[PDB]
Formats: sequence, C-alpha cells, structure tokens
Amino acid sequence: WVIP
Amino acid sequence: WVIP
Amino acid sequence: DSCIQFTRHASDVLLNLNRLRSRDILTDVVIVVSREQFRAHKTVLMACSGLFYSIFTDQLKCNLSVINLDPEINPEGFCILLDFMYTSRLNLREGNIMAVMATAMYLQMEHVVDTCRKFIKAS
Amino acid sequence: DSCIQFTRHASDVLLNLNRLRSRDILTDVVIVVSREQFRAHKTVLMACSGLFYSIFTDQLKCNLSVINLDPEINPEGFCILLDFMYTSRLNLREGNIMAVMATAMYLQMEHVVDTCRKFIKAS
Ligand SMILES: CN(C)c1ncc(Cl)c(Nc2ccc3c(c2)CC(=O)N3)n1
Ligand SMILES: CN(C)c1ncc(Cl)c(Nc2ccc3c(c2)CC(=O)N3)n1
Ligand SMILES: [Cl-]
Ligand SMILES: [Cl-]
Repeated sequence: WVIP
Repeated sequence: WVIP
Repeated sequence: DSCIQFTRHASDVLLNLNRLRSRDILTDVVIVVSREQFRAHKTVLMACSGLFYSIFTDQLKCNLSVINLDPEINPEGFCILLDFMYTSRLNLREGNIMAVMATAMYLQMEHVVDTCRKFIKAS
Repeated sequence: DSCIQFTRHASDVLLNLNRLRSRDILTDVVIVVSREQFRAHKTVLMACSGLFYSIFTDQLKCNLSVINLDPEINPEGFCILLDFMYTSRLNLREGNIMAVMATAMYLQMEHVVDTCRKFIKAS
C-alpha cells in the first residue's frame, strides 16, 4: 500500500 | 513497454 | 517467453472498467446491502473478492441478477470496497475502518483486511 | 482525496480475469476470425479496444453473442492481441509483427500500434  |  | 510488456495496461483496463460502471454499461448484477443497491460487473466482483468468486462459480447463483448481502453488512463499508475494486484506491478513515474491515472479512478481500489490521494496531 | 492505494491491485484483477477466461467462466461473446472462434468477456474487450468499445456501446450490437471480424483479419494476430488484453504481455516476433500491427490498427489498440511502428522502424 502507498500514498498515491 | 519493458522486458518483463 | 520473449514477450514485451506494457506497464500501464492493467491500470488502463481497470480505469475503463470503472468508466463502464459509472455509465452503467454491461453491468449484470445488483448487490443489495440493507436498503441500498449497487450495480456492478460479476467478473470484476469475482476478480476482487473470494466471496463473489464462490457465488458466481456456483452453477445456480451464476445466473442471478440480484445478490442480497448479510443484513449485518454496512452499505457505506460496501461502497468504499466496491470503489476500491474498480480503482485500487481505498478511502480508509478513523470513522469507517471498523465497518471497512468487517465488510472486507465478509467479502474475503485479504489485502484490505491486512491493511485494516495494521492501521488498527498503530492506533 | 485521502485514499491509500494497493500497487498490485490492477495486475491481480487482470490475472483473475485471465483465469476466468482460461476456464471459460462468465464469457459472454465469441469473436469469429475466419474459421477460428475466441471466447471472451465483452467488458475486457471494450476496456482494451476502441473497436469493441464502439461495438458493445451500440444499443443493438451490445446484445449479440457472436461478432464476426473482417475476413482480412488474421486469427493468429487476433490471438496474440487477445492474450495481450488479458495479460499486458505482447508476443511480438519478426514473423507476426505485420499481422499484429494490422490487427491492432483494426481493433484500435493505439499503444500496440505505436510499439509495432517503432519495432518496424528499427529494422
Ligand atoms: C483462486 N482462483 C483460482 C481464482 N480464479 C479466478 C478468480 Cl476471479 C478468483 N478470484 C478470487 C478468489 C479468492 C480471493 C480473491 C479473488 C481476492 C481475495 O482476497 N481472495 N480466484
Ligand atoms: C473513451 N472512453 C470514455 C472509454 N470508456 C470506456 C471504455 Cl471501455 C473505453 N475503451 C476504449 C476506447 C478507445 C480505445 C481503447 C479502449 C483502447 C484504445 O487504444 N482506444 N473507452
Ligand atoms: Cl484485497
Ligand atoms: Cl493498446
């Protein structure tokens, strides 16, 4: 999971 | 396009 | 093999499937969550959820145009997860994380359950 | 928004859609190319091809279970492109590049046409  |  | 690969292809496919959903094009099922109705593509639901995968591979349920979820399922939690299925983006907030995790456990969306468990452990 | 994103989600969705295709699950159309028949999901075809997008948004053609392609279309070129749609992988070879480019131009798959033009220009 990432900060888009 | 890339070499997978 | 000796194939070449287009990096953005999968993301572009999902973006177009979401555009079809937003215009209600070729949607073939309505998911009923309490009073709320959500139109979707059976194939996308199956590709994202262990529960829908089991439902739509069943020889009788594969033909249903309406699926009713367990009354304990929260419509907002479902809406956030349906958006995630079609975008890869999860709107996880303090006020919805418990409903999102419970819905993801029911829908069998392992990666969402994992990030909810980690975000809860941090707080 | 304040969303988080699962990097591998789109790729995982496409991988599952290809698994459904390989097992012939919820396929809703057969594409006829000369003597050859190819089963697929209308939504995936639309998401990948400007031609299928136009066909299946048409109020009459959207309901067809069989689509016949122009007799000039090569079944192998179509097969390579159908595999690309479901995998992001293109089996481009010296012996098939002309048939692949011609099929991609007909199917309106802009990114495939672009890489074929570049590979032809190099040789
Ligand atoms: C497991 N399998 C062969 C398969 N083939 C096709 C599809 Cl659409 C599919 N989808 C599915 C099954 C289980 C799970 C998911 C999708 C997501 C998840 O967390 N569990 N799973
Ligand atoms: C253009 N548009 C709004 C849209 N919405 C939904 C879908 Cl499924 C779609 N697909 C499509 C249309 C044109 C093209 C492609 C897909 C690939 C391409 O090279 N051209 N295009
Ligand atoms: Cl997931
Ligand atoms: Cl393309």
